[PDB]
Amino acid sequence: MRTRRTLRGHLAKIYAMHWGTDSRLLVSASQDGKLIIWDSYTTNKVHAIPLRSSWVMTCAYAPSGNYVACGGLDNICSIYNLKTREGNVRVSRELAGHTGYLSCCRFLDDNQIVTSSGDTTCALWDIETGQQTTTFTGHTGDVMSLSLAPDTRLFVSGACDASAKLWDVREGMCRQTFTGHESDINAICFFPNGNAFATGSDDATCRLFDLRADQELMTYSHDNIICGITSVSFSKSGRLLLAGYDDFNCNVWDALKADRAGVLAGHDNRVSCLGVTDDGMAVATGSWDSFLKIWN
Amino acid sequence: LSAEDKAAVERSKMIDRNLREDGEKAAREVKLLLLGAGESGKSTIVKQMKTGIVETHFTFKDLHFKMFDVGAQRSERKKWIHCFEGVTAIIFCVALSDYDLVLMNRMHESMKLFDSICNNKWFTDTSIILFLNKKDLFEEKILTICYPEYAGSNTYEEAAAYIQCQFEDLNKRKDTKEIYTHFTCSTDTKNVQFVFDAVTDVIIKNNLKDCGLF
Amino acid sequence: SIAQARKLVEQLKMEANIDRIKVSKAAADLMAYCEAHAKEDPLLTPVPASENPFR
Amino acid sequence: DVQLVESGGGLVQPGGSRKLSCSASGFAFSSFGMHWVRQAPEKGLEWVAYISSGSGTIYYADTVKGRFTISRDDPKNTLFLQMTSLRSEDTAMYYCVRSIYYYGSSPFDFWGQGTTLTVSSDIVMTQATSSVPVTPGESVSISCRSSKSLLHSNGNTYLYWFLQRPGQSPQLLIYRMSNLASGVPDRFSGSGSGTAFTLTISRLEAEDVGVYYCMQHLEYPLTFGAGTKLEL
Amino acid sequence: SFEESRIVLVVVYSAVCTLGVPANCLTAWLALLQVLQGNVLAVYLLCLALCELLYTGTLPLWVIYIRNQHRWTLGLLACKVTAYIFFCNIYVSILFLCCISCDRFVAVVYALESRGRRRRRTAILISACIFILVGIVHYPVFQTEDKETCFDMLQMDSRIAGYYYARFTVGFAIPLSIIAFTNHRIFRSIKQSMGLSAAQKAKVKHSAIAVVVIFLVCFAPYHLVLLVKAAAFSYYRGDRNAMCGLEERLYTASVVFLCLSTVNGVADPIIYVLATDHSRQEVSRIHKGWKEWSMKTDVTRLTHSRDTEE
Ligand SMILES: CCCCC/C=C\C=C\[C@@H](O)CCCCCCCC(=O)O
Repeated sequence: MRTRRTLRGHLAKIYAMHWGTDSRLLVSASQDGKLIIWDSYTTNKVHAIPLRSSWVMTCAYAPSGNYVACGGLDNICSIYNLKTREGNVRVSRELAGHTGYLSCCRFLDDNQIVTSSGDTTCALWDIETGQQTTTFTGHTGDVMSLSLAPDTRLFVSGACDASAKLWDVREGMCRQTFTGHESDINAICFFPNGNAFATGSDDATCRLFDLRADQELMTYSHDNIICGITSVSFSKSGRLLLAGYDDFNCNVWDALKADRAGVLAGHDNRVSCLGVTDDGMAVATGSWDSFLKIWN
Repeated sequence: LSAEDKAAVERSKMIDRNLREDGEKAAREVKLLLLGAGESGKSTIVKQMKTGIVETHFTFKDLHFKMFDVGAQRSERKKWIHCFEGVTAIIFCVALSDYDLVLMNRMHESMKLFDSICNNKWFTDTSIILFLNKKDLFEEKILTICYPEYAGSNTYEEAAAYIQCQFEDLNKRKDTKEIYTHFTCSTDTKNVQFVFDAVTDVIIKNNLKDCGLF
Repeated sequence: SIAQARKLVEQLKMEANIDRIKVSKAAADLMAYCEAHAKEDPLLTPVPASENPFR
Repeated sequence: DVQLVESGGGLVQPGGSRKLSCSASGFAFSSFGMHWVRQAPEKGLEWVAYISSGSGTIYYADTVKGRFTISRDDPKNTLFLQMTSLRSEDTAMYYCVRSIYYYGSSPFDFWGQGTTLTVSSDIVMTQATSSVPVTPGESVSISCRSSKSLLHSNGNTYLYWFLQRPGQSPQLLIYRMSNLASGVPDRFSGSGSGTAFTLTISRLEAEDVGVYYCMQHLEYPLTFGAGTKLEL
Repeated sequence: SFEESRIVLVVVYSAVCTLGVPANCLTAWLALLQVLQGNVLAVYLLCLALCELLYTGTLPLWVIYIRNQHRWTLGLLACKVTAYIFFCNIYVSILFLCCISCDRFVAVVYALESRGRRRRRTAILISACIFILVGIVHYPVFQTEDKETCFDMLQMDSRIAGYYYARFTVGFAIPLSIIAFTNHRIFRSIKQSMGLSAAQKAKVKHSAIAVVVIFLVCFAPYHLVLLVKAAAFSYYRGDRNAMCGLEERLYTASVVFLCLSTVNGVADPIIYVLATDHSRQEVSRIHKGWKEWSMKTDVTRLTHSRDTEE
């Protein structure tokens, strides 16, 4: 429940993070204009990415690890090849098919990339053609975050509709309509089982859902917690729910009961991103105080 | 603990030196936030200093100016307005001859936008600059269509004083914030002179806080 | 704004085929998934120092 | 892709000095670390010199200290190495080598053409036999026998194995005992314990001929293996 | 007469030290509290705190060891080290005030140049040069030892007083000129600037003139009783050994000036928290945190107690 290492970030601010497949390396995204691939054990940065567009709000690390995706409000998604013959980092192709701000990019597969944008719709992209194969419409609000299943077949996205809409990747078809939120879904996360998911939003209430149930199992709310929720993540075995908050501290609620199991108050600033490794040894927390911190 | 670890240390030192140099190079440039509304004279203002947001860079004397034009965003403003928390100045453009155009007149809704952007929490202390546009047409055509509450003469000076006064009355939670207003003639040579003196005054007053003086 | 509703309501009617579960069985999935990976969970059952590489 | 062309590898008076340099193009040599490897006219690759990306750390061998010098040039994008006090053992077929260093990087991946230079403790590794007669289609194995264990405290051993095609630049087959290199068929696979090591050549055909080498990467004085010929 | 006035003065020295020590001890910690999100003035006031209270605290230590009537139980090595600390602390404090005022000038007037030069590494550069200059001044002071009375002396020759006049000129007058120059240029650059309000203009005028006035009224009359030596000893009219009343009046003047200079020395970290406006808010939240970790409010304890008694 204490800090084990402190990356201290790179230069200014930190918005989003994504744990790699190796479970040793992470990607850090920030408004400064530099994307940094980090090492957890050695506390040494292993890659630096300049950005043509300074404004970036999302980052994705591929499950293979060959590619990393960064994008922002410029309407252009940039996918960079980490492993090149030159050894540099070069954007594979520009992805400019949205009229809004690219809120969250996620890597279904090397070929198939899912992007959520301010155009109030999502679209599957192919790297070879740079063309949308399936465009998921229906979200009235601008889709702010999507969570992908482990199977990479069914995924859910969330917007400023106070609702979540499931999507099938193959046919571009809305699969479920989840409702129960009172405010904009700031972030969404998928259960590692693939059968459920829980969300948090600005109404300071975390909410658990199941894809087939389409129903609220139980809400996680505290009277002292008026602070809105910016990040949600899960343990590998359940019985845990790590959650960022607007109160400048992170909190850990039990998945089944939501007691005040863990109080997490290291970061001085708003916890922008909260990520857990795929095997689950450590939790990484990032914020706009320029600091990245990994605890256990 | 071998040659691989020593080499990783050297590379990690290398990228940090490069990062520090790039940050020091970037810190000099002055960031400006343009908030042009429709036919507010965006083409005019970009000509006078000479699918997402449009970035421009103009150099005045010894000072660099990077200004980001948020144009045709077509999205909820709150979700990305805080990305410009660190900006030094917010430039506003408002047409003056839009007092005869109803979509809710454009002046009233522009006032509401100014009230919202002034009264927010992030912009507690950010200096606000506002420009004007189409004032010669406004003086030529002119009152009762948009502001019957004036009950004053259609004289351009008197009417323009009334309009600018009411717009500067939108200083909500702006005790620390300043409203530099300007009678933009739309043909004045360097209206960036107002911007340079305004940003210079802001830099001076913030330098006092940097020393702890004020 | 009259047209926007049209493709919306078919989007409702294409969700007539909602899959169904029971919320108690839905939470039964949640609890039964726990003990499968609880032997490798280092948050409720933290790994001791020899098996822990984060020291 | 990449280009490494060495410059002016010729005759040198005994004990004298001569500037050698691998002209470089097509890669981020600013961000890449560089090595040099000697090849005696018949047998024996051994490491010579190291220059890092930031030109901060300079590592030499037992006979290499002082009498050699290394240098670089980032705007013109090339690599220099000056050698003084050249004798018979100092004559070798030096190969300009690039090697980037981080987690999962593949050092010693690309090589040049060579320096035709003719004039006029330490970890010990030896492969068992230097000659193995083979048949095009049956699986063989060759073993490099170290003298100390290569298993570091962090639980990951450091061990890189090399193939040399007859007359040209060598390649990297497998790095740190478990990871095949790019552009290499899967038929080659290293194996062994933390102290004893052996190859797994499977279904060899008429491009695997050449000499095979081993290397440690647990101490800064890197020393390759003796080399093993795989004749048909 | 001299012995009783000296002993009550050094009792008041002990009292001033007891009243002043925790303020400078906490001052160092607050300077470390700002050094992370710190400007040039933060680490400069950090070095000022690290140059403060060492002699100001240890002066009463050797007072209460032996109440000074020129008794030296030590080997006098600590008294020479003592003088080396006292004089150097005075000189670094005054020229540090001069250099913070110069940095204020270069920030206010040459605002474009300053931001690049305001790295904290550039802040800890000139300080060592100031100290090593004082050290070269003090090297002859170490050499000119006659194995005689060092507390006070007066003579026709005034070789030591001639060196002290040189130290006065090289250490006091030119610093005063620098201080006056930068503050009056601050005055003019403020009054020609119209964007800043008149009330804020008056407030910075009051703060800067207050700092200049306290520096003047404390250190300068001491400098007057140093500069009187040149004329008075040169004509022999201000030097008669048999007519001891002149030595008496100069000694009483010197001990009173030393008392008020030590008062100003104590007041320098007090001035560091008084005149600026930000310090009011920072001291307010420091008081709030002190009350929070002290648990002196006990309001929740009071609620629990009134619940338990019923
Ligand atoms: C004139 C009547 C006799 C009583 C003595 C009066 C004043 C003595 C005043 C002292 O500052 C002078 C002592 C010399 C100290 C040398 C300082 C060295 C330095 O810190 O740079």
